[PDB]
Amino acid sequence: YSPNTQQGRTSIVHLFEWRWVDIALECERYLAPKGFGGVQVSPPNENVAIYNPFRPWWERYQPVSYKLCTRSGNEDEFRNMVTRCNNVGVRIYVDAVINHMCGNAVSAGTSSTCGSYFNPGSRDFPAVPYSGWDFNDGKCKTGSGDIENYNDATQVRDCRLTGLLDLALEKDYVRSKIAEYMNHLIDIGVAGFRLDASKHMWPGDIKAILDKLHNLNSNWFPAGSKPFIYQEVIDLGGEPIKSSDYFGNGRVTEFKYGAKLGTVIRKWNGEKMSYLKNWGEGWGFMPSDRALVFVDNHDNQRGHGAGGASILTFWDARLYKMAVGFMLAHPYGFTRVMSSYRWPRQFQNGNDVNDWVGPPNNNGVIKEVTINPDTTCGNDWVCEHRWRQIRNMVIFRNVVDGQPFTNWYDNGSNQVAFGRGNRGFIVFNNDDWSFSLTLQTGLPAGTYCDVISGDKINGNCTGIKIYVSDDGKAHFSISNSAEDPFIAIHAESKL
Ligand SMILES: OC[C@H]1O[C@H](O[C@H]2[C@H](O)[C@@H](O)[C@@H](O[C@H]3[C@H](O)[C@@H](O)[C@@H](O[C@H]4[C@H](O)[C@@H](O)[C@H](O)O[C@@H]4CO)O[C@@H]3CO)O[C@@H]2CO)[C@H](O)[C@@H](O)[C@@H]1O
Ligand SMILES: OC[C@H]1O[C@H](O[C@H]2[C@H](O)[C@@H](O)[C@H](O[C@H]3[C@H](O)[C@@H](O)[C@H](O)O[C@@H]3CO)O[C@@H]2CO)[C@H](O)[C@@H](O)[C@@H]1O
Ligand SMILES: OC[C@H]1O[C@H](O)[C@H](O)[C@@H](O)[C@@H]1O
Ligand SMILES: *C(=O)[C@@H]1CCC(=O)N1
Ligand SMILES: [Ca+2]
Ligand SMILES: [Cl-]
Repeated sequence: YSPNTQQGRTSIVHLFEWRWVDIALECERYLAPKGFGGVQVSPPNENVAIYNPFRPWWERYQPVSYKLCTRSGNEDEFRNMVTRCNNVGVRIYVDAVINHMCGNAVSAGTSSTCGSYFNPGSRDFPAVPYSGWDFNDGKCKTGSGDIENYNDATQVRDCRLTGLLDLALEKDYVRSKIAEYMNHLIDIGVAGFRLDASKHMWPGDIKAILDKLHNLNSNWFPAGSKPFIYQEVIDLGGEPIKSSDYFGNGRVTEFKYGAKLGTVIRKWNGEKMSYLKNWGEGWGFMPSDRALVFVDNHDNQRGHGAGGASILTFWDARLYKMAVGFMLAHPYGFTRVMSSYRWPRQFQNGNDVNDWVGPPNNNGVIKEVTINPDTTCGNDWVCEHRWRQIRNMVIFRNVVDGQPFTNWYDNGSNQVAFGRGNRGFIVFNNDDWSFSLTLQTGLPAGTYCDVISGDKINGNCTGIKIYVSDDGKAHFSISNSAEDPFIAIHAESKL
């Protein structure tokens, strides 16, 4: 349940589709000094090379083998990345796709990221190796062999998720091959795993697989360290399978979080920020110590999975920064920040027909992440983690770590504020009029740099300044027209 991040680091960033060499560099030049706790990488195992559409992002969720050979790099580069990141105190979490192999209708051949041969029709994946009796063909009871009804917990676990060849996780052999892959990653130095499609696996089979895992690499982690486990389970209520069914194995993705936040911030369905004062379990969310929270993830930012129209993304930058800001400032759950790439989003009727488009590339070769002089990224990498408003809130969360949610204020609409003990205070204005009031910050007297509009550098603030009096009060003024209608100050942004 523990992140195993370096003491004082409270967030991980999803460097979606980034190359191992770019992540290695990013850890050293940026994540370490900016206090990021770790990085969730895209599946590092060999996958199907899909040509139609052309190299979609989702081809990485169709395993061919467990060789660490993908468009992100080979094993040497993978090991290089993990070592360089651990050496500067930044952890690596692997997106483990262990519920299945490839689409059952994909053509046989060597169209894979490492050239391994595979035959879906004959359930043949010699590079692992897996054969027909390593899949749930005989176990699934649906007419199509695919998952057709989510109200039936059994088919959800024994049948094919959109046709993906379902592994027989009950078999000790399959469990062992998977554990072999995971231990390979653990011994290399990875601190944990995002268990992909966990809802589709029996909690008892997952447990069995974890039983075979090693302790974390003792060169970097203390003896007896168990790998961090967060299972992807989309549970918005209404279905028989509940997130709580996986608490025994580790943490669980809380998809209700971003869905709710998104509609509050958009002020949809009669909601407003003032309702957020009992945010967390007060809203029906799982226990804070089991929740892996986020505003958006790689699936719902592009209409996949379960997001809905309220999900906020870099596309809605202004409201997105506010949402991520609120999350990072609130004590509930363990926070994951999304880092995406841009694609030609083109809505037709209700759907983005370019939701398949993979990462920036030149004929299949992923483009490197260029860093512009102003520290933003080029080559279409959005790099939300480098946006000042988000990067500074990541540090904000580190600074107030452990402090209690306190000093809440609200105007009964969309102008709220709250503090974290005596270490941080944040103010939001999401009403269509000006927010100007003197508030109790619970902070020691002094001059603080607003970390949203600017930074603190060698004695001065580059943005807005807030003055806290001897009684902890400070005046705040946020126009409903402000570029970023929220302000944040903390112990370490103080002059
Ligand atoms: O030897 C040539 C073949 O090599 C590869 O075969 C591998 C299988 O694909 C893979 O599943 C695994 O096989 C083990 C079974 O998964 C495991 O359940 C058990 O099998 C039992 C079986 O359940 C039982 O009914 C049977 O009668 O006895 C088995 C034990 O002998 O152990 C299996 C063997 O370890 O490993 C296989 C060998 O690597 C290729 O996939 C295949 O195409 C080749 O023909
Ligand atoms: O609780 C008693 C009843 O349990 C049994 O129902 C079982 C199914 O038989 C069993 O297959 C299923 O659990 C397994 C998956 O089927 C399996 O392949 C995999 O290894 O993990 C699952 C659990 O880890 O679960 C149901 C419910 O327990 C049994 O069939 C009934 O007769 C018993 O009365
Ligand atoms: O590229 C970085 C920039 O991206 C978006 O425009 C954000 O809204 C802005 O705050 C950020 O500085
Ligand atoms: C938590 O993420 C890990 C897996 C469960 C445990 O004890 N540690
Ligand atoms: Ca399954
Ligand atoms: Cl996820």
